[PDB]
Amino acid sequence: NLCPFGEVFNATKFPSVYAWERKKISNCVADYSVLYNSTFFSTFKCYGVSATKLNDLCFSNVYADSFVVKGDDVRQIAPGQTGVIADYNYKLPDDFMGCVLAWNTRNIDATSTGNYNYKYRLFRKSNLKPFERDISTEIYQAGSTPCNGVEGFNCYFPLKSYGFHPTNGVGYQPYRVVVLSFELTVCG
Amino acid sequence: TEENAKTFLNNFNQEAEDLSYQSSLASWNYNTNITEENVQNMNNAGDKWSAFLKEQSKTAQSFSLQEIQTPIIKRQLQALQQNGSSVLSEDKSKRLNTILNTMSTIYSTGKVCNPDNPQECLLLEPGLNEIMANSLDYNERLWAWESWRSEVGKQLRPLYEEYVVLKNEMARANHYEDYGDYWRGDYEVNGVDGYDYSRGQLIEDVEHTFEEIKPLYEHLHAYVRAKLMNAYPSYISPIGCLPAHLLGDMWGRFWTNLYSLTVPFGQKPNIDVTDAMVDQAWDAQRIFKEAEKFFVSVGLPHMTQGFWANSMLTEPADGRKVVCHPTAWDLGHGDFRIKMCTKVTMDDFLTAHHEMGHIQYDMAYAAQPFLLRNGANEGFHEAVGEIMSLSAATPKHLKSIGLLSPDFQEDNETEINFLLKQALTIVGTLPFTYMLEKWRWMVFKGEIPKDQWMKKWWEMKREIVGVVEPVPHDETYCDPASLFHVSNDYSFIRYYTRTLYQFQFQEALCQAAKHEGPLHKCDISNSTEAGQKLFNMLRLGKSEPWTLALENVVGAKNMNVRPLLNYFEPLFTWLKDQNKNSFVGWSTDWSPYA
Ligand SMILES: *[C@@H]1O[C@H](CO)[C@@H](O[C@@H]2O[C@H](CO)[C@@H](O[C@@H]3O[C@H](CO)[C@@H](O)[C@H](O)[C@@H]3O)[C@H](O)[C@H]2NC(C)=O)[C@H](O)[C@H]1NC(C)=O
Ligand SMILES: *[C@@H]1O[C@H](CO)[C@@H](O)[C@H](O)[C@H]1NC(C)=O
Ligand SMILES: [Cl-]
Ligand code: NA
Ligand SMILES: [Zn+2]
Repeated sequence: NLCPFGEVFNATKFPSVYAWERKKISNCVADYSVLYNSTFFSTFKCYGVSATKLNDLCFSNVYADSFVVKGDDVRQIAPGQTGVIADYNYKLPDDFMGCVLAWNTRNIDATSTGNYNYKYRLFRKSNLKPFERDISTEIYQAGSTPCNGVEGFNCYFPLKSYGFHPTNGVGYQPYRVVVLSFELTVCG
Repeated sequence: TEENAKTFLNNFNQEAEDLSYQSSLASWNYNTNITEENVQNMNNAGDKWSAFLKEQSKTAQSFSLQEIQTPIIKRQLQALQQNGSSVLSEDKSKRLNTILNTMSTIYSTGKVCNPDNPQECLLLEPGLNEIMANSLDYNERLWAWESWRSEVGKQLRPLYEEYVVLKNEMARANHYEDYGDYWRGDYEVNGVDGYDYSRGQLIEDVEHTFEEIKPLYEHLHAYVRAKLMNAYPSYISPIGCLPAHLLGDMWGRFWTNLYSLTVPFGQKPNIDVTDAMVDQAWDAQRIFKEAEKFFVSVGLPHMTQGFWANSMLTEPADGRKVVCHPTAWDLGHGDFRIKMCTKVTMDDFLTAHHEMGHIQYDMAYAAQPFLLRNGANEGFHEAVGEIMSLSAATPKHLKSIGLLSPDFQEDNETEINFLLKQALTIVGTLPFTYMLEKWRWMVFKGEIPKDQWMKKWWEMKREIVGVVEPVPHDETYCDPASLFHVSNDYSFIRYYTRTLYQFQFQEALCQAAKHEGPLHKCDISNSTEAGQKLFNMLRLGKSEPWTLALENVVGAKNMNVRPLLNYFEPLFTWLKDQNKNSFVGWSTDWSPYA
């Protein structure tokens, strides 16, 4: 059977980067022809494997990570980055083997009144381990005073909204990202 | 408490960028519409941005500036730590905002009527400004000059009196001498060894550089005066000051309109490509397409697609009221626009390079944090736009674009004609700018009492600018407030510093552009070295001190007047030869009514 790549790429709703979702790909044959012969993608950057030799290859299982970041934040979805998204939202291992795919979604993910649905984590104690996921909305304590539930001075909410307006620049427009991880069932 | 401040500054950058964008986009809909519904959205979104800035102002003042070690984080806290207009009471702030809005209104809504024809009533723009720029009748110009200062000037007199005392009450509460010291604080750098600059140092540097401008201006004043006597015989003394209503505009700020009366060699063809582009079928999009090509030739990036779609590059060609003042908008979020009712003229072609120069500055420092996305000082932004119009106005560039004929001979007289037109605009405004800001500095400092505001105003006009009033004014008039920048609460010393900056930039870029001829014939086109040399300062924004940003391009830690004199050096020697049988200088005692 064909692997359901349309359920992640052509998905209607895409998650925020802080709460990115993962989908495991088990016994099914892959079809990377769908991914390459399209001008729909903005990046399509592979690490550890090539964008062509993957057709005649087999893996134990494939993991697909999906989320949404701004244009300037796409650069952080790569091994060895230290931005806000890479450190507090989604980190890739140094020995990552896969491909990162992203495309512009200004017409569907940016509304005139401002789409504040897509969020990201701005404050967190220490950085995330590779493939770690944090959905805690606990008040970040930046000082020595206990926050005691309420925000205020030195106590900020960890999640902030992107705020995608359709008149923004390309560096501030919404981009849907799909990270395909390869682990060593799935063949071409 | 340094890491406690870094997280605080990040909660601001990711929250202010959204509120400023909503306020900027709201104010765009007003200058692009002009309705009552859109004027409220500008004020509604404006108070929310102000109220957010006030919360972050006081909550940033709890962070002791001395406790910060990393200096990039240091300058960001001082930017937020501003009480602003809120240090006044709720009644003082409403009255201060009431007079500031009332003054801007009477300036834009004030209209004078002709006593000879009472049905003919004209406001400043385009009514009175067209008279002061084209009319050759002494009484008609005297009427427009005096009616503007006797009608709308006297109404601003009681409002400007309270404006001085209320604005001083704000600055003195924020550890400043007066409101003039508050404006001079834009050039203050304090913390970096070898690049510091005090607020009092500005007064010393502006006056030191102005002494070297006196010789060039005195010869220009003597040359213009000789030509003006032929235009207004039996009205000007060959040894006295120039009447204020004969200078080319309402205030004498620019002598550009005197070119038809002061042209050195009128027989030579004028370089006005206005009719050329009209015949070549040029629209506003063609003007900006060529301006875009100019910045690409030096290595800078192109214009965003949102610029070519959301900007207002032409007249409101449908049903909407619009202010046509050319402005360059940096709304943030990568949204860069230009509002300009462009017409198929040469003056709009050069202005398109100026306004797009502002955008290239905004695009460069976009990677900097929010509080650092601005010019080095108040004069850096206008200087960047002016160096583009300097290169775009050279005959070498106009011929390469296609606006001048390829067989246009550039004689030594065509260059003196060009430099003279430049001097009427560039060097002609320097004594006016300095004298104006010097008068407000003294008023704010408390050196000019109220009972001699206008008396001391014209004593400086005669001595510094060399301009005498045509009719006597008591303290009931308020001629300085009759200018936009004075009655609309804007500092004016920025135009003096930007003038010296643009020629330091031009000389520095033309050296990187490997130019060899005169400085006024330089075009920094194709020069990736000059573009990289300029981009190295545009990317800095307000992170590095302006003394350091200026040094990254010109190699100097302070403003210098030598590049300004080198630009007009061929013209300065020509004026001395023309004034060999004329009187260079002016007597501060002659008046057209003694
Ligand atoms: C550096 O920037 C300048 C503009 O500031 C460029 O000069 C102009 O470049 C264009 C494009 O190559 C030339 O256009 C072509 O001109 C010929 C002759 O008129 C015409 O047959 C073509 O159809 C096209 O219009 C343009 O003439 C030229 N301006 C001149 C020579 O006055 C320059 O190319 C830039 N780059 C380089 C590598 O120099
Ligand atoms: C101007 O504003 C009115 C509401 O005040 C709106 O109906 C109209 O569409 C606006 N026009 C343009 C061109 O934005
Ligand atoms: Cl005046
Ligand atoms: Na005239
Ligand atoms: Zn400008």
